[PDB]
Parts: sequence; structure tokens; C-alpha cells
Amino acid sequence: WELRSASFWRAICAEFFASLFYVFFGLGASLRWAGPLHVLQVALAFGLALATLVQAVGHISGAHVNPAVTFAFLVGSQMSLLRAICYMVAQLLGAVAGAAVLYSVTPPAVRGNLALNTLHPGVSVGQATIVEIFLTLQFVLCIFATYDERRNGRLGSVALAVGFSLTLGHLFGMYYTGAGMNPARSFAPAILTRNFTNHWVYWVGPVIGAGLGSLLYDFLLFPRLKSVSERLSILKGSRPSESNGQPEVTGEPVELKTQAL
Amino acid sequence: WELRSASFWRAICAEFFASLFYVFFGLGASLRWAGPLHVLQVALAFGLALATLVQAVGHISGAHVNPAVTFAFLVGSQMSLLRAICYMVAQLLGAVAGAAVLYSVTPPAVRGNLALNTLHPGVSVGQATIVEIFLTLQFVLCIFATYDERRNGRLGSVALAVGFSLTLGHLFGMYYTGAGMNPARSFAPAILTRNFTNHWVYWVGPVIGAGLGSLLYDFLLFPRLKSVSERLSILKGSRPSESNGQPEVTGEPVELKTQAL
Amino acid sequence: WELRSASFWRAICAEFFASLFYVFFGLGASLRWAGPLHVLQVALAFGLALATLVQAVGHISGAHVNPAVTFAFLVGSQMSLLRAICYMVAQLLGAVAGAAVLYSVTPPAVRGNLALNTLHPGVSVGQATIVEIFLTLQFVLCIFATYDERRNGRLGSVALAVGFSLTLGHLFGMYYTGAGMNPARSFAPAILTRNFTNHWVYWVGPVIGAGLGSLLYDFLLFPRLKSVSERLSILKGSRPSESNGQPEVTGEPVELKTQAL
Amino acid sequence: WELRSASFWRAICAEFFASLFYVFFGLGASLRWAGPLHVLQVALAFGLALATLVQAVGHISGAHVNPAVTFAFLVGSQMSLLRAICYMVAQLLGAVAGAAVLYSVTPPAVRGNLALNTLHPGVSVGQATIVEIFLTLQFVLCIFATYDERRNGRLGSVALAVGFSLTLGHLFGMYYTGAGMNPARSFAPAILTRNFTNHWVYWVGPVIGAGLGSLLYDFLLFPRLKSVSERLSILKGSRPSESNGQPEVTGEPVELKTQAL
Repeated sequence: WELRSASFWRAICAEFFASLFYVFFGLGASLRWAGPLHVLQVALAFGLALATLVQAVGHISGAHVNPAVTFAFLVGSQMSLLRAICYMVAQLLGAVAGAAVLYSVTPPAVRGNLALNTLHPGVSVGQATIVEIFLTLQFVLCIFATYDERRNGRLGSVALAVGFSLTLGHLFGMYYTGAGMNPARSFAPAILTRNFTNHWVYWVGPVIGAGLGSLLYDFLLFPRLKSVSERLSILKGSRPSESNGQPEVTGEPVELKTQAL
Repeated sequence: WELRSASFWRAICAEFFASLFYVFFGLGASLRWAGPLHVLQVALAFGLALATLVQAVGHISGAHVNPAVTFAFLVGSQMSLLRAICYMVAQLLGAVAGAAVLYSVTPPAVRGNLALNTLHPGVSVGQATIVEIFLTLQFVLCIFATYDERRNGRLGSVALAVGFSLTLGHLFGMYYTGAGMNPARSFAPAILTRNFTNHWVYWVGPVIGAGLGSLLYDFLLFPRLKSVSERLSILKGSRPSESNGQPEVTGEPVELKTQAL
Repeated sequence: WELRSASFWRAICAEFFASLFYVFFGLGASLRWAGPLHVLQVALAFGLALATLVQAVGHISGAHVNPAVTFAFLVGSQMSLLRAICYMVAQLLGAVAGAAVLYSVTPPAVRGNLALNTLHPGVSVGQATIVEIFLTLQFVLCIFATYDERRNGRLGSVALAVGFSLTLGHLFGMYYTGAGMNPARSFAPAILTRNFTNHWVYWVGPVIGAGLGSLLYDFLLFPRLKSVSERLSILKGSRPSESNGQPEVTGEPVELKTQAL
Repeated sequence: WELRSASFWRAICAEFFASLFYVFFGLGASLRWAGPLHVLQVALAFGLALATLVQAVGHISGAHVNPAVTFAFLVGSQMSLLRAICYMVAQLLGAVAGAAVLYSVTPPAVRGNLALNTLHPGVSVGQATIVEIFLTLQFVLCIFATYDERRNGRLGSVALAVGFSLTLGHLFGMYYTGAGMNPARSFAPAILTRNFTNHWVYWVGPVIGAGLGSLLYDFLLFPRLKSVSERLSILKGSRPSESNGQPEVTGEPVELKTQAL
């Protein structure tokens, strides 16, 4: 995108529709009460909603459908600061819309608080934030590892892997925090029910967890060594042509710094 | 099929048997009452019935086993108007038979209304139609994306993806409309119980949803640009030989229109 | 096997251990009462036991672990009459052992009738046999289609496909017949509890269903055309060397019959 | 590792974090009571936790996250005595930490005994040990078969296969022993609750089962013939350079023993 990338705006639309669908189906399947089979069912719904959407638009935008996941990819230097923000914008509006459309087609009484992420009475906000961190951490770690082109021919469906990771996060987390693992998914129910009690947990946990996962993977487990050069050349895009010059100032690592950053 | 395509009639048989099996097992596993674990179980049964059948005959006919899905592929210009109708005919008779055979081997009292798709009292037919649309939309979107030859080597089983998409549709939709997502599957229980109350919902929602999914994908997310030429040459078949002429009137894009449509 | 096939006896051992494990875990997870979540759990246990075993020994023996499945492969002309019988022998003793070892480590009271396949009071033995036929039919059809080397690169795990097919059979069938789909699995509980009431259903249904699936696939859906020559040369083995002769009586389709069957 | 293997210490970190996550999520999802849906949920949680972690770090360390599994690979001669011990050390501390972090963020009353593996009153410790053996045996067998580079292109995700094998172990075993299948996972709850009643079962069963699986596979089902030479050269590492000599004492199988072990 400094020339004819409709395959940037298609991805933005992907993230928008996938987030609407993700939230619409995730929240919709969470309406009511109950954890025994309630948890299993909601865990599977979110997991399968993600696996479905990652198959649907994973090849088009990477299927982030999650600000925390996009953030993970930003600090991981795999997308530009521009795409990230557009992705999150699309995801936030996408979620709100799905939550909206969900509200419009769902009978009251069943609506409840639209599956608003909520902490368990006996769980402090600090504990809940650590939980949300671990949930998103294993989640992002699974995303990075499975999206990683440098590995496996025995991966199977990465869409399912990621989805089942989300399911795992719910199977464990719902009892604690209803499992947010996704700012956008927590936001949607929040802004429509005018209730931001403890909402900070659902942005901070996933974001930190997402950051730790990106870190844990890229800077330790399976390093994806990138020089500050490429890193910066990533959160800004524009690569690698357009410049002027027949031989062009580009060559010979002679300590002359780098012939411009 | 203007010469020796038994691999058109084999596919028709595939769609017929798969629809019988699909409906037979889906309806059969839905007999009774209950949603908590009822939903999880029925959602999985349909999902696994589809994943099973898509593995079984997906390579033979594409495993549509769903008029709405076939319709999706028609407006998507991936099959002829002839195949589509034959597919739907096979699917409708296939479903009815499965529902029939199901009735014949199932004890009354347990038969109920043969898992007839039904709306929830607090859900208007308009809301129910929007639900059925979203259900089929994410469903078809998953089918198009996963069937798309232009993508992934990390897809895993597309049969499972599609099946789990169907499961997702049920995990969410059953509470609202019992989740139709398939005219044929709704039809079968309908024509055998002589009850078409709200049946319009189960044809309109999936069909519109299927149409929106085909559109959303082909004309936006991952465009499959086809000229009106090929499009029309698709819903009619007959390609590309038989014509007469040594050099044959075929060549030079000189604005002469197209040397016949 | 008319020279140094330890890779025939390894497969026999595979079928023996897999059947012991299959029955041991399937029956073990079925002990108790309950269908709501009972069915879901037992359906998954068998399905995952199979998917596990098909991954474990599928490359070694094809992981039949089921007389009906082996029978399916026999009439399908994919194995010799010798292997089939040895397979079934291994599977029958394998099952009995697993059921045995299961009994030995399971507390009474919980033992019940060792998950003996049983018909539902309101289900006639004729209806139950048709159910068992459809269960095994979709099952075998999934096995043939997924084992078929002539297809898909988007199959994902065929072990899971097959396993989930088994799960589907249970999700539907357990309420009717407890879902046998496997003579050996029905036999084991039978011979150890000295109860063969309706046992005929559990041999006849799967066998006929297995036969119909093999047929439905090979002689209709995706034909695997084999001349009576190869067919017979299959249920007898011994191919294709050993004969004597420099030019050897083998050649020229001149209607001379076939230079010996 | 007698030169610059950070890709030995990265794997150790992998095993450490994966074990923390594995135990953290497995134990966390097991807190409470109930088996009907309790079992299904806990079986899935562990299974999906493993499938997730095997995707996450399977390409980095083989994702053992289980002393018994590592032991299996040791006697299977696929890792050095050095790696094995470091792996188990990382797994044991990893588990304890996860159990620790779990305790710190979980409300009391819900903490119980931190999902300590426990035998069923009517199950003798001898029976329980045989159960744990079969659980780990089918588990390890699935791991060996699916990790085996010498097979399948239809494997799908080996991470899911392995995970579902673990789920199967739980679906069956939880009623008997709560299903340990992993010393580290049993240890963590044990050392933090100061309760080692019957703990011997949870080391002995998996270890023996793991040993039998490694054996059953490597020395029978699909032999991986290795000469005592390579075997020993494996549990010690250091291969194959560093030696001195232009032609070097290496060659001609003339019965001279082997030119040094």
C-alpha cells in the first residue's frame, strides 16, 4: 500500500466480517446460565467459531479477529502499525455489529447482559488479569507456532488448532472470568450494555498475554531473528522499490552504518 | 454431459445417498427433547454426519447434500443449472427417504415430529429468518473458502471444517430455530409430518444466507473473477469442443465483440 | 506370504492389540447407565479410541479392528481370504482379551453386563438390524472413501474421520441398539457374560452394512474396476513371480482366454 | 551439545513452559467435583491442552511435557540420557510452577486438592496401576506411531491425535484413577498438597505403560532396528565428528569387531 492494494482492504473487510460472526455466534451461544455442560458448549462454540473463521478468512487476512492477537503480531513485527490499527478498528466495529445484530434477533429475557465477560466473586481483579494473561498467552503461542511458515507438514488444520486453543482457554477460564481472551469480544457486550465494570481486565490480560506469547515464541522458543532495520521497515510498510538511482546507494557492509536506516 | 458422463450420475447418486444418510442420522440423533447437552449432542451429530459424508462423497460430487449449498455454488458459477437442479432433486428425495427409513426403524413416542425445524415462541419469523441467514452464511463461507483450490496447504480436513461449521450453526441456532441451514433437511420432516408451519423460514434463510456467503466470498473477500462469458458457459455446460472449422472462429481480441457469446 | 512376510504377522499383532485396546477402552468408558451426556461421552470414547488406534496401527495393518470392516475389505477384494480370517481371529481374541483385562481391573457393581450391546425394548430386532446396517454402512463408506489412495490432499487425518464416523454411529445408534457396528466388540461382552440374546443383530447388521458400503462405493460411487482375474488373484495372494519360463506364457490379448486364470 | 546448541536449551525451556501450561490448564479445568459431563470436560481440557502445546512446541522439543513420555523416548533410543533427565527436570519444575500459579489465582473452596490424581475406593492399587499402564500404553503408542517420520501423508495433525489419545485416556481412566498418564502432572498436585497417598501408582503405571508402548511399537509392530552401536551412541550424544585422522579408523566390516564401540 503505496500502490493498488485491494488486498489490504479485502483483509480489513475479512477482519470486520469475521469479528461480527465470531462475536455474533460466540455471544449468541453463551446466552443463558449454567458451567458443567454450559462451559463445554460455550468453549466449543467459540473454538469452532474461530476455527471456522480462520478457515474462512485466514488466507485473506490471517484471521486475527482479535485486537490482542493483532497486537501480538505487531510487536512480533509481522504487520505494519497501519494494518494493525485498521485491523483493530475493523474488529471492534465488527464485534459491536455482531453483538448488535445478535441483540436484534434474540428474545429478551434470554438476552441477559449479552454474555458480558465477568469476573467470579471470589476472584480478585488481579488474579483475573493473570488468568486472562495465561489464557491469551497459550492462545497466541499456538497461533504463532501454527502460523509459522518455518514448520511442520504434520500440522493438520491450523484453524482447528487455534480454535481448540480458544476452547481450552474457555474450558479453564469461563469459571474465573468468563474467558475474554479478546478485547473486541469483551468490548462489544460492554459498550452495548453500558457496563464497563472490571473491563480493564479484558484488555490488559489478553494484551499482556498476547505480548508475552509473541515474546516467549519469537525471542526464546523458536527465534525469528530480525534486525532493527527490517523490524522498523515492517511497522511502516513501503518495501522495497520506488527509490532512484542506477546502481543505487545499496551495498557493501563496510560499517558505513547502513546507508540510511 | 454431451458425452459419456457416468461421473455426473455417480455424483447425483452421491448427493442422494449422502442426503439420506445426513437426514437419517441428523434427525435420528435429534429425537427427544432437552438444550444444554441436547444441543451439544445434536450439533455434533449433524456436524460429524456432514464431515463424514463430505469425506465419503466430497471427491465425487462435492458433497453439497444441501439445496442452499448447491444454490450457493450455482450463483457462484461453479456448476451448471442442470447439475444444480438434479442435485437438489437428489437431495430432496434423499432427505425424504432418510426421514422415511428413520421413521420406519424408530419407535413411536420417540418419533415426535421427526425433529421438524421449529421456531422458538419468543422468536419472530423475521428474526428466525435472519438467524437462518447468518447460520447458512458462515456455513457457506466456510465451504467456499475450504473448497477453494487457490488456497492453503495447512487446511487439514475440509470435511471436518465444514462439519464443525455446521456444528457451530447448531450450537447457536437450535435455541432459535432448531437450526435448519438446509432446505432438504427441513423439508423431509415437514412433508412427512404434514406440517409446514413457518417452513418458509427454512428455505428463505439458508438460500439468502447461502447467496450472501457466495457473494461475500467471490465478490469481495477473495474474488474469483469470471467474465460473463465463462459464467454463462458454466450454467449451461458443454465446453469446449465439438465445433467445426480448421482454424475455427476463435481468436484476436480485436473488439469484434467476442466471436459469439 | 510365500516368502518372509513378517509384515503379515506384525499386522496380525496390530489387529490383535488394537482390538484389545479398542474394546478395553470402549467398554470401559461405557460402564454405568445414563443417554444425554452418557451417549456423547461413549460416542466420543469409541470414536477417539478408533482414531487413536487407526493412527497407531493404520499404516501397519490398515487398522480394521472390526470383523465387519475386514469383511468389507474382503468382498472389496483388497485383502486375501487368508488375511481376512486371520484378522478376524486376531480381532475376536483381541476383543475378548480387552474385555477380560477390563473385567479384571474394574470394580463389580460398575461392571454391569460389560457394556453388552443391547436392543431398546421398543425396537424390534428387525428394526435394530436395519439400524446396525445403516450405522456400519456410513462407517464403512467413510473408511473406503478415506483409505482410497485415489483421492484428496485435503483429507486431513483419516484416523479422525473414521473415528468421528464411529462417534456419529453411536450418537445416533446407542439409543436403539447401543451401537455395535463391530461384531468383535459385541462378541467380547457377549461371551464373557454368557448372554447372546439378540446377538445375531450385532453380526448381521454390521456385516450387511459393511457389505453394502463396500458395494455402494466400489460398484457405484467411485468404481474401482477390477477384472475377475485380479479379484481372484487377491483373495488367494501369491503374486506375481515364482513361475518358470524365459519368455513365459504371458502375453498378447488374442482371445486365447487368458493363458490360465 | 559439544558445540553451540542453544537448540537444546530452547527445547528445555519449551518442556518447562509446556508443562506449566499443561498442568495449569489441566488442573485448573479439573477443579470441583461431578463424572458425567465432568469427565467429558476434563478429558477434553487435557486433550486440547496437549494438542495445543504439541502444536506450540512440538517442532522445538517434541513436546513431551511428560516424564513417562520422555522415558518412552529414552528406552526407544531417540534421545540422550542427558536430554531425558533435563526434560524431566524441566517438566517436574514446570508442572509444580503451573500448579503453583494455578493455586495463586484460584479461589479456595474451589482449590480442593488441586485435582490430585486419586484412586477410586473400589479400585485396588494394583488394578489402578494396570489401568494407568494401559492408559499410558495406548497414549505412548499413539505418540510413537504419529511422530514416526517413516509414515503417513494422511496423518492430519499429530498434535490433535496425541491430544485426543490423552482425552481417551481420561474418558476411560478418570473414574478409576482420575487418569494420571503423566508423573509430572500427578507430582505437581502431590508435592503442593503434601499428599503422596498412592502416588506410586502415578509413576509406575505411566512409566511401565510408556515402556511397553515404546517396546510394543519399536520391537514388534513397526520395528525401528538400531544396532547396539547407534543405540549407545544415542543415550550419550556426541556424533559424529571431532575425531582425528586423515583416513581415520573407520571402515571395512571385516569382523575386526567395530573399530571401537
